[PDB]
Amino acid sequence: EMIPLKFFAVDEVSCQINQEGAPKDVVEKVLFVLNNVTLANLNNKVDELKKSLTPNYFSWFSTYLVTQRAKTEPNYHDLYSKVIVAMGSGLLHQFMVNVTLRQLFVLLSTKDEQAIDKKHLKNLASWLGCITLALNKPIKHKNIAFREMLIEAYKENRLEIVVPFVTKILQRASESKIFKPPNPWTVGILKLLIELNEKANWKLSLTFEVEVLLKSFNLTTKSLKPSNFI
Repeated sequence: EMIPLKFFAVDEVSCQINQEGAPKDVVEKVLFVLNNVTLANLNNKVDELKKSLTPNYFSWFSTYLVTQRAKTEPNYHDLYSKVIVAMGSGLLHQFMVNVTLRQLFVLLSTKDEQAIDKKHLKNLASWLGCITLALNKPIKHKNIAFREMLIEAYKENRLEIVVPFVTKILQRASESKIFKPPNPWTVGILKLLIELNEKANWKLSLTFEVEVLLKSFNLTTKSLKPSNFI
């Protein structure tokens, strides 16, 4: 059972290259790379990956990496993001973001909050930030309207789902370059989170998530003024 998400939308990937499932020998080679890649051997490993993972397998690889690895292996987010960067394909990156958005959509749209694995949610949110904001690439307003999503979640009593999704994404702006405060978009979201902290009468763990986020930017609650949307 699902609920509508007014302020979250997934677009289709534009692609002229026919997509196929990877054959057993390609899967074997790809898994070998993923299981043995380190910061030290990254460049050579990506060279090896390119010989096997041709563009007709980009959708397969994105679905695989996001659903089988990124969703459950937060310690490898930085490394996997570096692999995607090294591959040098905009199309691959688009598929990676697309699958991530679709997976996030399913979780955020699940009506029963007890049926949402909170760690999977936080992992996918952090991963999204890793392959967008942390690479100085935006998350488009047409896909996620963050301020509207937060205000709607307040109205619909969904902050326990939406807040950690927002904070785990936004923390990835902390070393960005483009998206660190005083970036007004980033700061705007922080100001609304501070307002909600004051007004929502929410669970302690949400206060914790906001505190952790502010700290990542070397900011405190006292350093910002709350918005007044609520």
